[PDB]
Amino acid sequence: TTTLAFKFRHGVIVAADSRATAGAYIASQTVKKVIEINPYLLGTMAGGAADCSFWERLLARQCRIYELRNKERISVAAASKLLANMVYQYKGMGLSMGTMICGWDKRGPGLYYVDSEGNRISGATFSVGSGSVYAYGVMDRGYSYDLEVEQAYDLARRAIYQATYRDAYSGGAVNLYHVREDGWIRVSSDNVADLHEKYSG
Amino acid sequence: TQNPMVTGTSVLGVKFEGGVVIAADMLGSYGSLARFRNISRIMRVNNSTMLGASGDYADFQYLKQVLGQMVIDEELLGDGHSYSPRAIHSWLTRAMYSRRSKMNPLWNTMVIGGYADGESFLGYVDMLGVAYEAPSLATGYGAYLAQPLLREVLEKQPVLSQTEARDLVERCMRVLYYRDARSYNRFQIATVTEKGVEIEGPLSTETNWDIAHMIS
Amino acid sequence: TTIAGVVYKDGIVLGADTRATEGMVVADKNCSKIHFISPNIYCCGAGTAADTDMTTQLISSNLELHSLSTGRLPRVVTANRMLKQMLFRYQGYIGAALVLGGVDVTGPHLYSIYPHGSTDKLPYVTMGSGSLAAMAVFEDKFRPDMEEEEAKNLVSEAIAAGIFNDLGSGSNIDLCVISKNKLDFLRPYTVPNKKGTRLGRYRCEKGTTAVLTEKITPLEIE
Amino acid sequence: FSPYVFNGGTILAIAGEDFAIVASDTRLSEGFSIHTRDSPKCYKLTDKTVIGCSGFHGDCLTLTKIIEARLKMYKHSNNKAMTTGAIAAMLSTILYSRRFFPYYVYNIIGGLDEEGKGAVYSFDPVGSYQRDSFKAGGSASAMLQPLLDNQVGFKNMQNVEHVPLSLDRAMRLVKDVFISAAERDVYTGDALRICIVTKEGIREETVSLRKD
Amino acid sequence: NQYDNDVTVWSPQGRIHQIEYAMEAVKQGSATVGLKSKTHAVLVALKRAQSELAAHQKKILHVDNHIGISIAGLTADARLLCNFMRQECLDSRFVFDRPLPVSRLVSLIGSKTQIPTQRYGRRPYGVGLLIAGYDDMGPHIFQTCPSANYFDCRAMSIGARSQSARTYLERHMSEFMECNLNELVKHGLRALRETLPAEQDLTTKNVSIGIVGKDLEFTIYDDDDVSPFLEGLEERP
Amino acid sequence: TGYDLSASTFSPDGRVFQVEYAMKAVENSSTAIGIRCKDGVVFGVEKLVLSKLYEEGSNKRLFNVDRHVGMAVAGLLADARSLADIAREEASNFRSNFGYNIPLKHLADRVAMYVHAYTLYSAVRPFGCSFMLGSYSVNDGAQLYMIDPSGVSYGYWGCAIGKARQAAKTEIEKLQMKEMTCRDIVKEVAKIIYIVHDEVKDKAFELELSWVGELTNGRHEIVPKDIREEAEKYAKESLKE
Amino acid sequence: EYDRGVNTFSPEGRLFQVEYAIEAIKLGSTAIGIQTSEGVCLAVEKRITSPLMEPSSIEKIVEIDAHIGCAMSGLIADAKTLIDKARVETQNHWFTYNETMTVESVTQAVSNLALQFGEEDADPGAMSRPFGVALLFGGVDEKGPQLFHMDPSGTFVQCDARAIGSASEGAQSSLQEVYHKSMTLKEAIKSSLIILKQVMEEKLNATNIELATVQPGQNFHMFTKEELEEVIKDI
Amino acid sequence: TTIMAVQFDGGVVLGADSRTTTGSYIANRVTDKLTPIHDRIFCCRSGSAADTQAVADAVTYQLGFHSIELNEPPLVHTAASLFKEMCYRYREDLMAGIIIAGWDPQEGGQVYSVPMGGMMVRQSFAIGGSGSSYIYGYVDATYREGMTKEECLQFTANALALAMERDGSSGGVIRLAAIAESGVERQVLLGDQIPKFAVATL
Amino acid sequence: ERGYSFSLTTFSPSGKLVQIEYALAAVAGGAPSVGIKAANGVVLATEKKQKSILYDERSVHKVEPITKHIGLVYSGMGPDYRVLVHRARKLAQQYYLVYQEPIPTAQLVQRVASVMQEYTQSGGVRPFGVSLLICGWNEGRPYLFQSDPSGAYFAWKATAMGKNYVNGKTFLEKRYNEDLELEDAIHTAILTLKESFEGQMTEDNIEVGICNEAGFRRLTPTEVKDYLAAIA
Ligand SMILES: O=C(NC1CCCC1)[C@@H]1CCCCOc2cccc(c2)C[C@H](N2CCCC2=O)C(=O)N[C@@H](CCN2CCOCC2)C(=O)N1
Repeated sequence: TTTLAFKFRHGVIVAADSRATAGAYIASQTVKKVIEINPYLLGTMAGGAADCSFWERLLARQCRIYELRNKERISVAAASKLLANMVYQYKGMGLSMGTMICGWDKRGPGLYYVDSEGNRISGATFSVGSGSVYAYGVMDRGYSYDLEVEQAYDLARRAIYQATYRDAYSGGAVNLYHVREDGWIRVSSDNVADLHEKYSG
Repeated sequence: TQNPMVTGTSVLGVKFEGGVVIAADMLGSYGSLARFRNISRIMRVNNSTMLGASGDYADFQYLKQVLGQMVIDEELLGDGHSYSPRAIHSWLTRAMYSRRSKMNPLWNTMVIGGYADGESFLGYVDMLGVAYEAPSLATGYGAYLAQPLLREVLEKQPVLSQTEARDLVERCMRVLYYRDARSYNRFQIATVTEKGVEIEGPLSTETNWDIAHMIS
Repeated sequence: TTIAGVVYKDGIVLGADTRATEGMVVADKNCSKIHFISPNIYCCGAGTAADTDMTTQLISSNLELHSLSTGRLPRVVTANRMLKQMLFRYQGYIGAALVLGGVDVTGPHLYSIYPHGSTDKLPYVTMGSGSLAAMAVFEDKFRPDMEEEEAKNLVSEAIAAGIFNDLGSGSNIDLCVISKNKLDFLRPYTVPNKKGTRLGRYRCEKGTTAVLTEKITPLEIE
Repeated sequence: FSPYVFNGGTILAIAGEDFAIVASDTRLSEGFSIHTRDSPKCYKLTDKTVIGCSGFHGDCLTLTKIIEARLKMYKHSNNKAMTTGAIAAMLSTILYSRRFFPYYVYNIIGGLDEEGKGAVYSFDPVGSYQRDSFKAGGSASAMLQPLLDNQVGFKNMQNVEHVPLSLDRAMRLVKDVFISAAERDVYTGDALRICIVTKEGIREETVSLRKD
Repeated sequence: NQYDNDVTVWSPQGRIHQIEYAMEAVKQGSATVGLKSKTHAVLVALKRAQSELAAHQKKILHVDNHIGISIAGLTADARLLCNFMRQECLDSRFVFDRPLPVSRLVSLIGSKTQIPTQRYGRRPYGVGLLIAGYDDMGPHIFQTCPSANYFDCRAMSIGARSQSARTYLERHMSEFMECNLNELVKHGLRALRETLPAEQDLTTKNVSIGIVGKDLEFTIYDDDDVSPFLEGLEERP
Repeated sequence: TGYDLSASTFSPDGRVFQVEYAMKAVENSSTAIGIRCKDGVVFGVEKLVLSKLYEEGSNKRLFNVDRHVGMAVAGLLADARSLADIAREEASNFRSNFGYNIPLKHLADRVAMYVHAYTLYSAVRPFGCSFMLGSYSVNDGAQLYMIDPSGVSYGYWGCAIGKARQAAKTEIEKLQMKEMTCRDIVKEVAKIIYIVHDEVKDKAFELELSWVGELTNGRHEIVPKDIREEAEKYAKESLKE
Repeated sequence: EYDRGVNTFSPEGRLFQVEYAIEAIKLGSTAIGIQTSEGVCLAVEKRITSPLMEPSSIEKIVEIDAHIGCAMSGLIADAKTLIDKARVETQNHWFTYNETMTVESVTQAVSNLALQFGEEDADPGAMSRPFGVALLFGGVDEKGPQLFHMDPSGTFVQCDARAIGSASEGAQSSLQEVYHKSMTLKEAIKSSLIILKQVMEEKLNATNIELATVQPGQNFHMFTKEELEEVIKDI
Repeated sequence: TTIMAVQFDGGVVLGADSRTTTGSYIANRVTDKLTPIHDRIFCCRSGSAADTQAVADAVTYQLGFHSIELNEPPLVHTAASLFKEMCYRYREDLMAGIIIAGWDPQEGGQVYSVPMGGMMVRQSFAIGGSGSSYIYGYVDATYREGMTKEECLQFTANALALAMERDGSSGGVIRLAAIAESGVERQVLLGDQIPKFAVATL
Repeated sequence: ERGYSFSLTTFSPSGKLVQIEYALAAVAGGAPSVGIKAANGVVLATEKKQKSILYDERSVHKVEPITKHIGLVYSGMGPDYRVLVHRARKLAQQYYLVYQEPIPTAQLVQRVASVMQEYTQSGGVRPFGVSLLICGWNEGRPYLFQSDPSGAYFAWKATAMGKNYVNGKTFLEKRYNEDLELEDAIHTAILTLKESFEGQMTEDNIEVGICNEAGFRRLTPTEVKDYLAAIA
């Protein structure tokens, strides 16, 4: 798995690969690793597929309840804190989750990394999963806060592509989302075979 | 039960036209020691259902107690409903699975024979809650030594007569005596027919040792 | 540790050494191992010292309540039953090995009680790391219905065997003589060992120790 | 004491435009012995939904009973039968409820969605699940899946007209892949139970496989 | 008075007034009839509408494939009891893989509803039940009461003005065993109609039916699904 | 006058009026009789049929509480069924703990103490039922016990509970049951039930018969249908003449 | 008074506390729900008690879920627990089954709490008395638009048009006089506002009433002051 | 430890050695392993001393209360059932092999084995403890039906003597108890009263 | 059943806990008891009249030891007193188990009074219908305390309880003297009992206990006989 996210002038970019494995066997190439919590709030999944899916679904339920009770969408920070407190109860029991919570709230774009080990940190760029080091290299060399939207799309696509090239446990298709002030949009889904064709002549 | 203490060896079962037959030797072994040589490992559950058990004998006695009390409780109501062999098999499957899930299993493999509504029932339940039905069954070493003979015969002859099934189980018990070091040449044969459940007591197989002279 | 007890013609004699160690270093030279249970019942303790102390204190207090309510002298069998049922409840995790001895309306009684809650009723018993040597003395010399002085000498010889042959036992010999008409708590009964005389003088004269700071706080007296 | 044992079993599901096939082998094994040759791994849940379960047979039995009970309770409380997607979501929650003492079961649900199109949901033991056009699970899944990728998904094939999968071709493919699996996976064999879900209902078919 | 407020107070006459008041709760409800033949068990419930714009309250509920019930009295207590019955049937199918026999379910209901009639601060369940079931002994109609007593009936009617229905059923019960399903339902409908006032009449809106049988899982007919059964019904006297 | 509202309150005369009121509930019920003979115990019940709508055998007042123990009840039927469940649990638990059939006297004592526990508190009310327990065993003979709402348990040779207990007792006292068999006693029980039945007030009734004895090999069971038909014929013939 | 327990039946077979709680309903502000083919319309008189009060703080219509709204009448503070239970119910249903709960199921789950009160054999957290509020659940599920009425007794029923609260008698009579099954959502909104204007005491204006709708297309929608003004102008 | 019980017409004969060891140290050489549970019901204990003492005391209490309640002498089978329930319920925590032998008026003299694990079986004769392994053959060869009480006492004494000669964990004196309708007669064989079998020489 | 959770002792409009006053009425109707604190000990005496000669007067004692150094007596209801004696012995043993020292008399009195107070506020119980005189010896000093049904306790030099206790207190005021020794205190206590005694006093009609350095002990009938012969 390789997921990445970064804030820039025009919002938040979120990209992921689509491969899921069981041991060395490739269980799937079409897994959706970007959870749509609400129209302004996205979660990403890395690690145990069942753990991430279940706990981010629980997060979506709690966020909806919060909105119903308080007549306002939950903030990104509050949502990530909810998730972190939920998973802290099971520390050391074997939960495997590395999640990015990405949204746009009253404070602007928000990007938090939350994992089952207990970390919860805000940041401008993150990458999670077995292929995250490879993606970090490319994203760091290409990242500026003032990227144009299409430049940002290209950066995310290329970072995920390189990660799938080097990491045995990443592959399938790059799924790309853009969180803006008026909610996120699914940008695209490009198979890495097509990208390999595009990035090599 | 984490550690079985006194245990019973294979239990055999065979369906036949109009009933079911089950066989079990009368031995409780304490490790290698043939400690208790006159114990019954077959129980009549009710007029249509019988049960034979291998594995820990104290667990079998407990299960026999609980099943006997259940059958008594049902008979008290006198409402014209009685547990079928299938219902008892399902109940035992649930009991075994529940105990396994608590990591406190009942260390038994059970063969449930029965005859209700003009149909034979032969069910298997092991200590993990694995259960199924089959024309013939054998627990423990029987699974390796008896089941092939039963299944050869039934594959070539799906429906047996009571006499044929009885001869078959006798042959299987003789093989188990020859080759299972925890076996004993004293066994019971329980038969369930429309007439009910009949447990025939201490039987022995005739053995042959001519190959002992075939030593060079 | 060596503790022992015997039944003699008219009562019980209990005995103990007075050494307590931590590892292979003597912590207490004058440990008292014979514990009051009731005026007619005593208990020597080996094993974990805190466990022995607490268990015997608890049973002594419970027996005191029982005697207050009944208005009768407690029975040794009651003490044994309470101790053994508690120890069994704790499945041997209370490391108390005990020699319980007393005289009640039914005569003298001696029990050995083991940490797991098993008990034995016997005319003589030994316990502790020095138990085997004391038991050798008993097997060699015990006779039924000894007189008080013979029993005292026998128990003393047994404890001495433990003292001189077991590294875990040492120092003094304490005895407790129980009869229907008396209780003699003899502490110490014998002192076989003594520190040698100090040949030299190592007296630190005043001013020998250098001092950085000093503070004298006067205390108001009545 | 181990609370688990592997009893074999290979299951397969294929979603069509207006059908879903769920197939399984009927062998029940343990260690190197065969408990029985007549233990199909498919269970009808509703007129539109079938489930295939393989793995630890004790867990398979218990889980299927729990699912049946949940379906009946849903029908009682909501006055309608559960859809295939609702069943998949519910099953995910049931499996995760044992996240720290898992059901050792691989599940594939094959049915019709509310639009009448074939839907296949694939599950892992702790409840991770996704919708697929086709999926294999159990002992021979690694043998079955690549051939389905090639023949249903047309992967790695050029100059091939991607054409919708007809029921007849799907049946032939199911039978052929199970025949190939029976040759190489010791656990797979003795018979092939196929359940075809259409709006007409659930039809059942059985095909012999080799017995060694 | 001092004897008519708690279930734990015996009156000097040997009665428990709170239980009788719960009986009244049942007697207020809308009529429902149950009857059976050698092969079928039928419940027919007259449903009330609180207002001309409101739907009629459902009176027949599912319990299991082989068991349905008709309720009369407090509907929340009815739902409590129905949920308990459903869980009992589910437990039976889970443990023994067989349908719970109807009589055993009724016995369990009896125990459950008797418990509160003896404990301080508790109240009786304020609902009467007609239970239609089919099992190995054939079809069954049972009647359960707030007193926790239950009865095994050839036919029964409970609810307001149910005495007229009981009169009809007593008159005609000789014919029920050898009735086909259609005639059985028609007899049930005539009995239920006897409870109606002159102005009111049975329609497809205020009638619900429930049928269970050997080859027929418990099915509830409402609205136009009732028209086939009402079509052959004659005109009341 | 305020003293009769809770079982935890003595009246100034030392009576517990709630128990007496429960006993009145028992007294307003149709009668049941048990008779102990040399060979076993026979129970008869005058089950009043309150409408022809009820299936024959509805609201049975004879129960099997154990293979060897039968129970006949009078009073609040729901309370009686609760006590029958208690008795069954007691017998099953006794078999589980001690490994043999519960003696009838011990079972009666246990159930009587359960009944008594409900006579001491404001939290609960006394049971509104009286009942008889009958058993027969080779080792113990035939045993017949009766328990009432106060929890008092006594062994009897002949017992009647219900609204016609005194007349039924007068009739039972005419039999020399100590030297009779169950076969004659069933006829006598049917006759007594028919005699004490009030034909005007009580309308119609079913006769419920059960027994436990040597002829049943110690198992309590309903009397066979032919035996009951003979017994009812005898009772009607005795009435008519 | 305390002469009786909360679970005491009257000689007429009714629980005293439930009947008293219904009497309490009859003191609430009037609410009206109308169910049509195009959706459900809920309306409720706000009953402003002082010009210093802020009308926007009077919440008589609340969103249970995107497709379910609830109007309430009676002791409004009691309604909060029921509303929260309904919201948690719909979200639990979505979490488990990945689908939207039907209006009838939500109403049933709420009604299951009505009689869950008592004193003895009750753990802490147990309710001591019934809820003194009546609810109109309006929503849109696969079965179209649905209007349900629940009262303190736990009885719930589907309704085409229902009035609850103090003036529910005249409101119900007028609703019967005006309702037909083919009426449009605009027609229903106008009729409900006319009935409210009739039964209210203060002059009906855009601040002293609440109006929401649920439609198959749009989610639960609360009318703004300008939409309310437009509807009121044509009355 | 070696424990034995044998049924004879009208009663039972129980026997035990008297050795209690901790490792290879003999903590008690005159142990009494035959415990009266009731007037005519005894148990022979083998295994952990603490466990068998606790279980026998609990059973003694339960059985005495039961007998008082029923007003009748307890059945040997009832005592065996109580022992079985305790030994099965706590089989993971107890190390106790019990032989329950006694007389009651209903079934005469009875012997029941309750070995480790908590099963229960009636037997014509039972042996147990570490030393019983060494006498199985002997008992199987020497036992015969219809033995009188005197013959059963001699048989038990011989069997225990052999076990004691071979088993390091057995020894001391032989405690015997005969139980019949008339009551319990206890005796101790020690020293030269213990049956002797010569050690083969050359 | 489970017990009632509401208090049966509540405040009246006048500010009185009337159940406590009624328990005190029960105390005032009890058999007379007397305590005298001497320079070197304490004497507790109490009338022990049996209803008939059939009563085995030496089977139940009114003067009870709590610990080697603490004894007590009561006026009021006997069974309540047995409850409090059992509680006091338990409390003393718990103190000894924690501190390995005999509980001081004041500490024992405070703990017992705490229990008695608890029975004036807890749900579904009445107060104890007894007043206690607790005598003790510690720190080389004698202690005499009284503890009431309300849970209030007082330290006394001499006091009387039970029937006719006001006259007894006046008599003790006249006779008492701080300097008198233990034997003179015993004589004075017996004389105080004589004032309110019906019929002739014997060693079997009254019970006496004494606490001093040696400890608390109930006097024997022979010792009481000697003291009575001296009193005449
Ligand atoms: O790719 C994956 N994560 C990416 C995809 C989504 C988010 C990122 C993981 C990668 C494996 C590491 C996770 O560690 C586990 C933690 C808990 C439980 C299990 C595994 C169970 C099981 N285990 C456990 C070890 C052996 C085995 O096989 C297993 O690996 N399950 C697959 C399920 C994924 N698919 C199947 C269902 O259908 C949809 C997709 C799975 O979790 N993969």
